[PDB]
Amino acid sequence: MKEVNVRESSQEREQRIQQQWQKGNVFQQSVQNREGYPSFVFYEGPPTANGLPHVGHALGRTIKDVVARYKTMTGHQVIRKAGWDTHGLPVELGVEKQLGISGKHDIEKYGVEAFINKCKESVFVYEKQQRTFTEQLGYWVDMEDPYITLENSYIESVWNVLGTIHDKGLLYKGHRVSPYCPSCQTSLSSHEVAQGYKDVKDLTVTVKFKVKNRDNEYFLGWTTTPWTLPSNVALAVHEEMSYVRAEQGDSVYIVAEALADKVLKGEYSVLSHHKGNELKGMSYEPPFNFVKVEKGHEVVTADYVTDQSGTGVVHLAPAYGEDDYRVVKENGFSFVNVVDEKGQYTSEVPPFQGRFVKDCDVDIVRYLANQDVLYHKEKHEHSYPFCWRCDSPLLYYANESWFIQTTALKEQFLKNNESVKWYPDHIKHGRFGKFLENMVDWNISRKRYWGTPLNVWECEGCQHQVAPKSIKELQKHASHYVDDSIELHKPYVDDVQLTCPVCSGEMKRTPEVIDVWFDSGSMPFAQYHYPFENSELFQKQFPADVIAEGIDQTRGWFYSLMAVSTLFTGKAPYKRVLSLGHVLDENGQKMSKSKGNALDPVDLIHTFGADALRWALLADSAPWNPKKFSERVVQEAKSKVIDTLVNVYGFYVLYAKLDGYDPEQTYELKKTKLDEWILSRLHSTVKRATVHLEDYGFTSAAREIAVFIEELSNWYVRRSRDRFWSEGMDGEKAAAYDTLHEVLVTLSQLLAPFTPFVADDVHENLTGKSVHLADYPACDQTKVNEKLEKEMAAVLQVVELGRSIRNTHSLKVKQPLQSLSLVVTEEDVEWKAYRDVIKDELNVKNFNVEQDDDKLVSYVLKLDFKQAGPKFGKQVNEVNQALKNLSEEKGKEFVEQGKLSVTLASGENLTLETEDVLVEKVPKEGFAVASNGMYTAVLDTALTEELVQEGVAREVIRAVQDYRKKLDLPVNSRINLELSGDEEVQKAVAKFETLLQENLLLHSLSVKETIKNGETVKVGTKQVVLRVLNQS
Ligand SMILES: CC[C@H](C)[C@H](N)C(=O)NS(=O)(=O)NC[C@H]1O[C@@H](n2cnc3c(N)ncnc32)[C@H](O)[C@@H]1O
Ligand SMILES: [Zn+2]
Ligand SMILES: [Zn+2]
Repeated sequence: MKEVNVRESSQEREQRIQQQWQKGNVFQQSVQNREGYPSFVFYEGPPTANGLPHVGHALGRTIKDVVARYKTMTGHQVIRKAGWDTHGLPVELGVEKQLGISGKHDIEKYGVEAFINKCKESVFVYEKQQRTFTEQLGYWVDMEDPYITLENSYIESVWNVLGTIHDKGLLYKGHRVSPYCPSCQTSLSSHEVAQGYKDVKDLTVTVKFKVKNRDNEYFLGWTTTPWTLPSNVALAVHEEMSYVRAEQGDSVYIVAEALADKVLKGEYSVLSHHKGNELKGMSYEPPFNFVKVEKGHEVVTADYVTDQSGTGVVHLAPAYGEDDYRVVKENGFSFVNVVDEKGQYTSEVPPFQGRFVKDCDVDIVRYLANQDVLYHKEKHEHSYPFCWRCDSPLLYYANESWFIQTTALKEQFLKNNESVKWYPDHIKHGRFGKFLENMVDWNISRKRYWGTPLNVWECEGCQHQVAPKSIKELQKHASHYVDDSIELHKPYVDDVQLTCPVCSGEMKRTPEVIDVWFDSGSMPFAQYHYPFENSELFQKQFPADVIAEGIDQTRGWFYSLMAVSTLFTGKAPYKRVLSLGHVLDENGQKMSKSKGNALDPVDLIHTFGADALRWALLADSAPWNPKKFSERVVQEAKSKVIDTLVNVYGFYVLYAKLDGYDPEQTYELKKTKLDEWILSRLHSTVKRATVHLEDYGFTSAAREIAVFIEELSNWYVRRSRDRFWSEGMDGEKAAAYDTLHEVLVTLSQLLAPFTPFVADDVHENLTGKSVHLADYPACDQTKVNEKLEKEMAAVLQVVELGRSIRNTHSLKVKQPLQSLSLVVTEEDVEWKAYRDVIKDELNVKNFNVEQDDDKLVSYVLKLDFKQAGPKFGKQVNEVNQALKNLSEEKGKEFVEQGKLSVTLASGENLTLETEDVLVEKVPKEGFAVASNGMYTAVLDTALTEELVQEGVAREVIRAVQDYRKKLDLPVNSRINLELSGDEEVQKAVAKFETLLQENLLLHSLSVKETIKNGETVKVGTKQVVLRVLNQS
């Protein structure tokens, strides 16, 4: 079974394991071997094929992989089909940059087909880069037969979904004020808008509107967007709000009563009161008269007008605000637009014609000053929407768009969300639920070229709508031949016309493509070409038991999945969501190619291994909140966890080969208490890690396993090395091999979801079988020993205290010390059974357990000046010296009694209060103390000549052993040793001759004054010459 561990880099090991997986079809087999087992349904969120993966993209892939691998080992069939997101602005803008073009006109000049072909080439390149990263990460997901949103079958399924929605009356065209990108030149959905808010500072202005058929009378109108003033059509007031005409100097101003003292400043006199109902119908003069409004420039009532802020009179521009649009339409007032598709001023506004409307703000203000209509200006700091792709400021623009009527099913939305288990829980009614509660209809139409065509044909004659669900329906309705090979993209589908079933007129397809989020949201149905194929497989693969993606999908794939599934089937498409916090750099800053702070995950995988990167991503911090990350954490994962497992595994393999241990052979076993302890810790770790994984606590399970690995290396193997080093297969050595074999097999199984490469290396070399075809190990409670674990933990605490004392007092563990005393308050731990271990680890001749420190401490008394200065006056220092002069028993007496007296030099006796004396408990001479509260270790640090000489003899023994290894001698060869050194070394060697002979297989030992051709070694601070003569 066991072959060998070799000097190989992490990359070489992982490449070898990957090749093993390829030759054996291990991923395929881990799916197929679970046929007939219960299903665990997993949906892969399709990464966008528009860029190179960064380290953040390794998080979800890792977590998904863990889940899938874990669910496979606990007896589920987990089908994993990969997907790529290939449409939309996320691809189009990058391709435009590659081509050095921008805007729809440039694309039309370039050619729609040529631009689309460029998009296809780009997405293919990025797909391959993503695929290589995914394979090197060890995330098993089928990328040889993935779903791709640009494939015809996927688009046909999307078309079927959209047509079914249209059948329900929930897909409609409407002229609405929608968020709009002036650069991308398209409307955007509400989730896209939610992804792009930034804090900005701009100007809100109060402007005078001359009342008509009056003189020196002006309405005070308010706006937060000065650039819409040329498009003014009306002024809005609340009908039940009280307004005032107030004289100020030569003029009269109309303003809300509650706001007049704020708007009017310096001097004013209120002449009359009017309700907003009365101000209705009064005409006025617009600040800009470039635009001609045939019906407008009046005052109207609107219930949303507030007296909390502004003036109570609100400028209304119907094309650039939803409320303005609704109110202007209700009163019959006319709709005017002064902005082109790029956000620039149209010809109807001459002075700024051809400039972005927002950038014209400042000039507008001065223009207002030159017409003498400005009244106030104020800075406004607020959240404003920016495009989630181009980063341009958005505009609210009247535009004809296609909507999915999500609001019609809002209740069902909420119901479906109520059935979903969210990790972390707060997303359910927080980030996600709050977005559901504020639902607006889904604007899906994009005036772009690369994407899923909106499959709605409209009759030029009577505007009847037909939405083909399939290529067959498209062919059926077409007025001309349509080949079976038709590609469902622009411009090919724009050359397909239909005959209107109503009037036989020409039906043309609406030109738009759909929002990319619809493509990804349709994957449960489109990944298997439902309902045209794989109906049984689709039924078995719906809904998902889990999905796991980043938190941004709360305004993304989580929403688009929920929306498409609710509109199409009414059902929730997933039962459970893992919403992952984004990975940041070590400073907490978001990683970007522009910033240059993005770590290359491929380089990290090459340097430290995918196992290390995954472990760092899982164990350094939880996946729910934003995660600081660094190369250092990957380094620490590799050195502390992965390397440790590899070293233990190689140790086992080497010595099992040398001693000819065969796990199939039945040996007589003499299991020690350390074997039992490590087995108990193993099965306890199995239990706790399983419990955490069942609740998707990856971090806690990883940390538990890491604790077990540290205990296995630093304590079990290190203290059991002699049993592997010894010669002859006694019961104790066989028990050691059996214990380590069980630990390695079960541990590699536990680690299989976390660190798949090294886990398979260990498991396959030890068992001949891949760990990823294995069952997750069960906890054997009969091997759990809670008492032994508790006692061993106490022993470890004592050992750490002893080491701390030795380090504080520069007493190297190679130097034996006389005693350790452990003061313990309770008989919790059977210390006797561990005496040897403790005496071994701290190198002490005696280990004594005491219930009190009476025999180990003394008391030293001093005076508290801050509490007793005035009482003793000039005698304070004399009293303090007398206190420092009392005997040990006097200090013990003060500690017991609390009352003390000091007899000063003059013979005067003085009484000391408890608060006057500062008490110090010191260790007895030669002793040093460390304490964790529960345990107090007192170490005898006093050195004798005998102790020092024993230390020198130990150093000589070690030097001789090292020299024997250096000269490559047989382990059974008895040697003639010649030793030269000063008299301290000679006396130490002579006194401990017996010990040297027990620890060295010496035929003769000669102490010589001078050694010819001898090796000079360092024994402590001394130099000693050694020489071997026979059997060298
Ligand atoms: C589910 C996929 C969506 C439909 C879409 N194609 C998309 O967002 N595609 S992506 O490639 O941009 N994102 C892939 C996954 O990585 C997450 N992610 C993106 N940026 C980070 C980051 N900085 N830190 C951690 N995770 C991050 C996404 O949420 C998605 O899960
Ligand atoms: Zn944009
Ligand atoms: Zn018609």
